[PDB]
Amino acid sequence: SALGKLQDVVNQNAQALNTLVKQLSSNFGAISSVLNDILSRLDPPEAEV
Amino acid sequence: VQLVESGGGLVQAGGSLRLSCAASGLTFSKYAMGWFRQAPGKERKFVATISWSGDSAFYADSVKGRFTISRDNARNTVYLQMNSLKPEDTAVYYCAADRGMGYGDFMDYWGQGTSVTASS
Amino acid sequence: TKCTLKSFTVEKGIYQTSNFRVQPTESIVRFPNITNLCPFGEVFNATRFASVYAWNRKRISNCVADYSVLYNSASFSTFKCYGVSPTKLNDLCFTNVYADSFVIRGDEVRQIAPGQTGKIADYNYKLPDDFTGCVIAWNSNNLDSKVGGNYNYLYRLFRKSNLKPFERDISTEIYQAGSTPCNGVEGFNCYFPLQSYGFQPTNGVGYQPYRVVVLSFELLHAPATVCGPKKSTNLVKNKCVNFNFNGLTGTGVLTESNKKFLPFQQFGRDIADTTDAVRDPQTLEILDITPCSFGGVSVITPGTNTSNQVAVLYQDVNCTEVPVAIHADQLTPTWRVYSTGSNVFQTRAGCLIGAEHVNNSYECDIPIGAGICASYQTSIIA
Amino acid sequence: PAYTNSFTRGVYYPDKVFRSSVLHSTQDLFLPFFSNVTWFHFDNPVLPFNDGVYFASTEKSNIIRGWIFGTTLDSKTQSLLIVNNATNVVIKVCEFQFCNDPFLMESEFRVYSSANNCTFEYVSQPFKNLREFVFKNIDGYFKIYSKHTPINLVRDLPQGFSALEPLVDLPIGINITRFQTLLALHRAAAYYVGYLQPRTFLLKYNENGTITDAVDCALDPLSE
Ligand SMILES: *[C@@H]1O[C@H](CO)[C@@H](O[C@@H]2O[C@H](CO)[C@@H](O)[C@H](O)[C@H]2NC(C)=O)[C@H](O)[C@H]1NC(C)=O
Ligand SMILES: *[C@@H]1O[C@H](CO)[C@@H](O)[C@H](O)[C@H]1NC(C)=O
Ligand SMILES: *[C@@H]1O[C@H](CO)[C@@H](O)[C@H](O)[C@H]1NC(C)=O
Ligand SMILES: *[C@@H]1O[C@H](CO)[C@@H](O)[C@H](O)[C@H]1NC(C)=O
Ligand SMILES: *[C@@H]1O[C@H](CO)[C@@H](O)[C@H](O)[C@H]1NC(C)=O
Ligand SMILES: *[C@@H]1O[C@H](CO)[C@@H](O)[C@H](O)[C@H]1NC(C)=O
Ligand SMILES: *[C@@H]1O[C@H](CO)[C@@H](O)[C@H](O)[C@H]1NC(C)=O
Ligand SMILES: *[C@@H]1O[C@H](CO)[C@@H](O)[C@H](O)[C@H]1NC(C)=O
Ligand SMILES: *[C@@H]1O[C@H](CO)[C@@H](O)[C@H](O)[C@H]1NC(C)=O
Repeated sequence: SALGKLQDVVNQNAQALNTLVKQLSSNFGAISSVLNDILSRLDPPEAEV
Repeated sequence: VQLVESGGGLVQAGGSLRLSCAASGLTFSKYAMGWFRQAPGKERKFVATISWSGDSAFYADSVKGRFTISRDNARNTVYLQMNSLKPEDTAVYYCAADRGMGYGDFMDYWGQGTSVTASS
Repeated sequence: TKCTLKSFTVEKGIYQTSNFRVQPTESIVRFPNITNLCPFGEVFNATRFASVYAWNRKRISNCVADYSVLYNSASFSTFKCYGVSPTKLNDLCFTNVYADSFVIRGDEVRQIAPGQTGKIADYNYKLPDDFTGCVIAWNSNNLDSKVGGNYNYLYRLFRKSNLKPFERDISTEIYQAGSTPCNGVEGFNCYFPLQSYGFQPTNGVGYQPYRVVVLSFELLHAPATVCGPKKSTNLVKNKCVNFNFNGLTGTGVLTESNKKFLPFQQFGRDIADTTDAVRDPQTLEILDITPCSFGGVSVITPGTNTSNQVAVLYQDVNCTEVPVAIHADQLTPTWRVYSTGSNVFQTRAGCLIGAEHVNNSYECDIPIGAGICASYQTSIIA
Repeated sequence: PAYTNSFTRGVYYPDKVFRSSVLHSTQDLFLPFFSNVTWFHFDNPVLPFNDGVYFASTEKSNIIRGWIFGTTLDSKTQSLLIVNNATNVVIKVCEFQFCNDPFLMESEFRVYSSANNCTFEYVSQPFKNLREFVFKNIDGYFKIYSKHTPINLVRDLPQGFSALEPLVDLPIGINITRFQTLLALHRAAAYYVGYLQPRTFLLKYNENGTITDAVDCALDPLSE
């Protein structure tokens, strides 16, 4: 654990960045989290919602 | 009831034609339509079909490669592109409508007939 | 650079002006080796189809039944796909893929339609309102017409109540119309309902039977079984392409793989759950997926008051596809001199255009990165 | 009836994704670690389905031949059936009726009631190996997972870890509440039954995408 102070920062950054990418797979209330499914299975007047 | 045709086999050389029909007697967006042909040696042979909405269509065996159909939901008119004419296609074509569509011996109204003469 | 700084003079330095991204070309599609081939062929190529009194709601499930052969079958007259346009039948099916057939008499084919009663739509077969499926009537004289008439398909010409839509009505008892009872021995009010289609060669096309089959498509909470086939192109490699395998879609570059799936996985993910490998449904081969190249573009300038030359850095990109990365053939002839030339240098930071490499070493003037700097010596050097 | 322990058995691949040298946490219907499961071993009672079923068996002779599934198990409503005939597997969903005691040099077919109103069929090809199966039924689909393993032990479920690879899904699209086993009679078996419920697991994928270990996130505080 000698170089813990140098390790911690690395770890922190990595995990924060990881938490960003995973956040890209959440609905937030929509019907799907993948954009082409909304663009395909729905109509322009209401897909925008 | 007022089913009219157009065109005319005036081919000074190799060329095509268009049949412009119109059901100016009844409603145009309720009855599915078909164009038929009369060779001098044959009967009112089926050529092309088209739906009530102008989408469902499937040509006959003889004309599924070159002879294009189209009809309009409004405007009461309808067209058939008679592209790359053939002498066997020198015929009296009848635009006509019915409840169904496609090679019906009986139909609601037949056209006035266009005697297109694909010449050489 | 002048437009992004909103100035008419720029100081010596390195500025970032825009991004860039390679664009897809082919948009390929791959789907499984369909080869499932419903046995509709006989119920297209048999000699005696169902009977209007005994037209079974035959449940044919779990296979592909192509209809393109129907569209180009060169026999149809009143082929009509209600609900969905026939041209878009093979692409998309519906659940409840039940199937029906008969060789009907064609004098009332136009009576067989949704929302239209009549005689055949009354005693023989009725279409429910808003029909979702295909009723297909075509010419079948040459086979179902024997000498003196093919009396092989009788028909119930009498029924107590108008048929419920989609009801195969089979019965032996005779029509009731009066009050005086038939004594089994046929009387004056017996009225044998199962009359016989006169299907003679003497009949015309309408009088002769149009064969009508019914691909009915309902909506029940049961999995769909039979649908039309799917087309699929061939596959390209080592090109930024759009792709859609059997269900999942994306854009990227597909390359040969070194990993090894188990015999039942289809694709593969990594940490953070991004798909990065796939198996082609028709060859059982694993392909790696890589994003199409993207990055930023920066401009190195020695200051407006000093000179008027520039150099361009495309960050972390192999220094070959720059004229395709930016749409160089669309830009002005003055941009085009900065997408290729004699001075092309590959650094750990990217692709550098417009400056010449030198073996000498000086103090850093403009930082490019990874130990590389650039400056002006009258020409830009790196 | 002479229960026994479940030493970390009954783990199956939850989907068709490939993963390499990773730990992945999932939530699904599983068999909890260290439970007591009924042990029949001559035995053929009615047992409820309850959201899914684990099933192990070890037998030298081929006594166990298949299974019966359904809701009412009579002429009224549709049922489902799997049978092995030593060369082929018959799977049917026909409308049978009840049999107070179905069972099978060979005398067999004593299970048969009648076969009116069929709606699907999937004839296919098929101290002894412990044979393990997992049955689920959801979204109109019926899913089966299985595994076979050499065994050297008596009367006991072996310890250790091994995963249940899928082998079939069926678009049966029916409902189901209880089931039966099928044994061939010819004048030594083993017959375990457990149950599944919605519990969260953590799974380990090695360098080749094989599940080699798991932990149950509700067995212990240390597991939590
Ligand atoms: C998909 O169908 C094609 C059509 O034949 C199969 O292609 C052949 O596959 C064999 C191996 O099974 C090769 O030896 C041949 O050279 C292939 N020929 C052609 C023209 O493709 C293919 O194997 C099938 N794939 C699957 C997964 O069933
Ligand atoms: C029926 O058979 C004929 C000739 O045997 C063939 O041309 C036709 O394509 C077959 N029907 C279908 C639907 O393929
Ligand atoms: C331009 O200005 C910069 C700093 O403002 C200076 O260093 C440079 O020498 C000037 N060039 C000329 C040609 O005067
Ligand atoms: C850059 O592209 C060239 C052209 O094929 C290739 O030979 C070289 O290996 C590539 N290098 C890198 C670092 O991408
Ligand atoms: C610079 O160094 C390279 C690397 O060996 C060499 O090929 C070249 O001749 C040297 N001189 C010049 C002027 O580039
Ligand atoms: C073992 O089985 C007995 C029998 O009912 C039960 O009481 C007990 O809870 C089981 N053990 C565990 C750990 O569930
Ligand atoms: C046969 O099974 C179908 C499928 O559910 C059902 O609709 C029908 O009523 C059944 N008929 C008989 C006679 O069991
Ligand atoms: C099965 O039966 C239950 C009640 O007995 C019913 O609620 C459910 O909808 C049925 N499911 C199917 C698929 O028939
Ligand atoms: C993975 O597979 C390779 C060969 O396919 C094998 O050499 C290696 O031992 C395997 N890894 C494990 C952990 O079994």
